[PDB]
Amino acid sequence: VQTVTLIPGDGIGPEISAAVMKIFDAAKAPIQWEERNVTAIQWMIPSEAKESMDKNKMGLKGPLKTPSMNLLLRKTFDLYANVRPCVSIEGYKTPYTDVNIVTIRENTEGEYSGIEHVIVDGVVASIKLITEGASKRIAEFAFEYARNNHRSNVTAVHKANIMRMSDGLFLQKCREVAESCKDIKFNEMYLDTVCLNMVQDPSQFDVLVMPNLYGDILSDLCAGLIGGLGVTPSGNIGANGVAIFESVHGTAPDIAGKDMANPTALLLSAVMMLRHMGLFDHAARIEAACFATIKDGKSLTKDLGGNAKCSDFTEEICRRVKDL
Amino acid sequence: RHTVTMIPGDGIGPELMLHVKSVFRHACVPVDFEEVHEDIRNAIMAIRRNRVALKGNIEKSRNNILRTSLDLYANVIHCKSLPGVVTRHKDIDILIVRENSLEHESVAGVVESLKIITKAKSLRIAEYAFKLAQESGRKKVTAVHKANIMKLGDGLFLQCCREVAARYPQITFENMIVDNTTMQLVSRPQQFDVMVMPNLYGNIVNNVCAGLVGGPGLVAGANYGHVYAVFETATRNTGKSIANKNIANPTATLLASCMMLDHLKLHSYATSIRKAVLASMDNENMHTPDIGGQGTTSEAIQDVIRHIRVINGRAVEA
Repeated sequence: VQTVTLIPGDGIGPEISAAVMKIFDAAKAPIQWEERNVTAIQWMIPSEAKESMDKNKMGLKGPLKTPSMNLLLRKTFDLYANVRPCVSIEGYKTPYTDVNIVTIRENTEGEYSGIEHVIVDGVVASIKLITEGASKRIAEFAFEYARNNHRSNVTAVHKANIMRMSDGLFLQKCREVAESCKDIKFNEMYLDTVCLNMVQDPSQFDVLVMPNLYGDILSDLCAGLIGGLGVTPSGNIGANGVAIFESVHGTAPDIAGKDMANPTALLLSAVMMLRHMGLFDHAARIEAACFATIKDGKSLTKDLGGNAKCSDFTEEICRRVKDL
Repeated sequence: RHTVTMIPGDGIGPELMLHVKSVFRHACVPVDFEEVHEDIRNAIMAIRRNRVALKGNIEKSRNNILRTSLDLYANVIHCKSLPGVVTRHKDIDILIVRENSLEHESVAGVVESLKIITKAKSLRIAEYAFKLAQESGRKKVTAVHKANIMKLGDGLFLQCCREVAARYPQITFENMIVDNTTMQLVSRPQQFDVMVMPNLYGNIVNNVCAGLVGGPGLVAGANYGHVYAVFETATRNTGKSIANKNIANPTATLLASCMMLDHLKLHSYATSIRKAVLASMDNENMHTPDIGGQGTTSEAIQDVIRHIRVINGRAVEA
C-alpha cells in the first residue's frame, strides 16, 4: 500500500477527486489517499501539504482557482518536466482519430521568469532563459520516459535555425543524450513543421520534447486534437522523486456541486500516476474500464457529452473494472 | 496596363511563374511582368520601380533584405477552405496579419534571448488589421497573444490593439491567448475572421491554418508596406526536391496572383481566375501530390485555363 497526496482543489475538484478514489477502491488499487488543502498562505504552501508531498512523493491534484498556487508547487518541488499523453478516445469522436502523442515540456525556464524591461518608452524586451542543465535534464527525462513507456521515438522540437544560441543549445543537449540511448530513435523537427504536421497527420508523432513556450502551445494543440482539456491527463515530474499529476481543465464553478462533472482527465492523470510508480496492471485495468465506458456511450456526462451524472459515469467504471 | 515586378526565385519558383504568365496571357490581364533576380542592391533598385511584385520563394538574408528595403511591415496570409479539397474542417476563411535575433551567453551554459515589442509597430499592425477588416467587409479582429505570461510585452501589444479597436467600434474586437487559439483552431476554426499577432505566434498559427485548409500549397500571402506590396505563397519552402518534375502545386501561386490583381483593382480578372482555380480544384484529378493527388501542374494549369471564360479580351463570369 502506497500513500498518495491528494489535493482536491476547487470547484468540481472534490467531486471528481471522490470519483477517482471510488474507482481506485473498486479496482483494489494499493493506494491510500492523504487529502491536503494547499491554498497559499503568508508566499508559501501550507506546512501540512509540503510535508506529505516530500514524504509521499506522489501527488494527484484537482483544478485550482487562480502568485499562482501552481507556480508555488513548481518552485517548491522543482517540477521541471511537464508530461502530457494525448491519445484519441474511441467513442469521443473528434476529426483526429489516430493521435497517440506524448508531449514533454521543459517546465522551469524560458519566458516564465516574468523577466521584462521597459527599454525606452514604448519599447519592451521580454527575456527568455535557456540553460545547459535544464535542457540536458529534460532530454534525459524524455528518453527515460520513452524507455519505461515502450515509446519508440523522441522528437526534439525547436527553431535552432532562427535562435541559433538558445534553441541550438537545447538541441545540442537532446542530441548528446540521444547518443547515449540509441535504444530510442531520435529526430528533430522545426516548430513550424511540427505545427503543420500536427494538423495534417498527428499520427506520425510519438514523444515530443520541447522548451517551455513551445510545449505550452503544442501540448494544448494536442489536447485540442483529441477533445480538449477535459479528457487530457497531465503530469509534473520534479526533483527528489516527487511527481504531481493533475487536471488541467478549469474548476468549472458554474456546475460545481451538481453531480455533473467529468472525472476523465483526473482519472487518466491518476492512471498516469500508477504507471509512474510501477503499478501497470492496475493502470491497465482502470484505463480499460474508463475507455470501455466512453465507447459504450450510455453513461457519458454532459461535456463528453451524454445525459448522465458524474455518479453514473463513475459507477459504470467501477462496474467494469471489477471484472478483469 | 500595370507593370509588376516578377521575382522568379529558386526551386519551383520559376516554373510556377511561367504558369502564372500563361494564365494571365490567356485571361488577357493588362499586366506586364518585368523579371528581376552589390548585385542584389541593384536588383532592389529595379524592384523599387514598381509598387507591386509577385515573387517565388528563395534560399544577411535575401528575403529579409527584401522586406527591409521595401519597408514591408505587414505579413498577411489568407487561409480559405477550397471545397474540392476536403480536409477535416470546412468553411474556414481567415486573414492572418502579423508584423514582419537577440541572444547572448551570460555565464557558461546560460543563454538569454530578448523579444522586442514596440508600441509603434504594434499600433501599425493593429491599424493594418482593422483597416483590412473594414475594407473587406470582415466583422471581427482577434488579437492573439500570451499576455498572461508576458505581461509587459504582449500586454503592450494587446493595449495597442485596444486603442485601434476603439476607432473601429463596428468591428468586433476579440483577444485570445495563443494556447486557447490553437485549441480553438483544431476544433472550431470557423469562429475566426481576422487575426493579428506578434511575429512568433504567427509562425505557429500560419502553419496550423495552412494545414487546416489542406496544406501550404493552397495558401496565398502578401507583404505590404505603405507604398510597396509583394505577393507570394504562404510558406517559404522552394520545393527543390520537387523541381522541374511537373509536380508542384500551382494553387497558392495562382491565388497569390489573384490577390495581387485585387490590389491593383483588377477585380474582374482576379475573380475570374480565382473562381477558375477553385472550380478546377473540384476535380480530384487536378490535385497535385502534396495535397494527396496524382495530377501534374501542367494538367492543373490547363484545366484552370479551360475554366476561365474570356470574351473580347476580358475575363467574365462562367
